[PDB]
Amino acid sequence: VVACFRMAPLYNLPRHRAV
Amino acid sequence: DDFVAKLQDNQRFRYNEVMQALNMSAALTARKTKEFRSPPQEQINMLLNFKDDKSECPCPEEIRDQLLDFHEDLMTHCGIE
Repeated sequence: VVACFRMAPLYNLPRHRAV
Repeated sequence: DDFVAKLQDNQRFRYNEVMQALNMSAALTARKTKEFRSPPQEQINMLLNFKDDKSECPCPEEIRDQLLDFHEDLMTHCGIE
């Protein structure tokens, strides 16, 4: 269930994508 | 650049304590982790909804204040006052 919980992490997103 | 950096750091924090606290209450974790479960666009939208006093956003007050100050500086620069 950890993987399904962790899908789409906006902290693991690179900086420019988050910006 | 710095606003999103602080937002990402605080969301790292919140998620880390939620994960280290999931054991003491497994039921709450299912509802609490929907933020991290959502697609990144929805995550940004929901984490950026602290406008007005509805304040459903799970955002630290300092991070809210930074954007609430930039958004009024921008309005002053745009002549919306």
